[PDB]
Amino acid sequence: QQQNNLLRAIEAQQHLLQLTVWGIKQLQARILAVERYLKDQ
Amino acid sequence: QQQNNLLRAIEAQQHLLQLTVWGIKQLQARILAVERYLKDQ
Amino acid sequence: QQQNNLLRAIEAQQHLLQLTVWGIKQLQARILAVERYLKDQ
Amino acid sequence: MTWETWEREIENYTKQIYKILEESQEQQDRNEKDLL
Amino acid sequence: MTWETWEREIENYTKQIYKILEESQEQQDRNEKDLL
Amino acid sequence: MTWETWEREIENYTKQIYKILEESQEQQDRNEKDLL
Repeated sequence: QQQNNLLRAIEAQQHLLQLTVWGIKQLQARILAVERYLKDQ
Repeated sequence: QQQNNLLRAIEAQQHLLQLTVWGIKQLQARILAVERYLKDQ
Repeated sequence: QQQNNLLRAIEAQQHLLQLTVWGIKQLQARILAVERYLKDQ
Repeated sequence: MTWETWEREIENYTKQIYKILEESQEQQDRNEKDLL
Repeated sequence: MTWETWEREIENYTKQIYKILEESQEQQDRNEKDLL
Repeated sequence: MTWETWEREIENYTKQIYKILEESQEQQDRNEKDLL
């Protein structure tokens, strides 16, 4: 079946999306830490 | 119908993608501001 | 055919995802450079 | 838009997608059993 | 690749996706009316 | 999770997706030739 396939492709991209979200959150925290470091000076 | 469903799943992921784009742009601006702050010193 | 269409929509979003990955990597490198700059002080 | 809202919206679309995937799959298994 | 181009390419793929979604949906409504 | 692993997992899902796209397309061309 092809519907099931497309469905799995979407599922795989969903996992990719979750990884990009993780990365964005990591970067946000790191930028925030730097901003705070400089403000604290 | 299942085609319509897959189509909506893709639509939803599109909204997710738009959110990750917003986040990336926010971070780019914030990193750039920090880079400029340090260069201006 | 509609299956082929959904398949192309997914392909297009895949290209978008690749672009967001590029952006995230760029930002990670830039944040890391800033972190190192401050640590080196 | 703020980061708190951003996180919540991401979660909302994510948890939706999964529930939608299972839906389409649910019907597909239903239809497969129909046509046997 | 640069950030200006990045933004433009993102916009180009996004605006395409939406137009593609509506296309597939267009045909689907067309076919539904066909088989009534 | 770390950035090295992150990159590798991204690559793993990406290279999978492409291989999956070609799969679905492979069968579709196969089926089109079937029904001619």
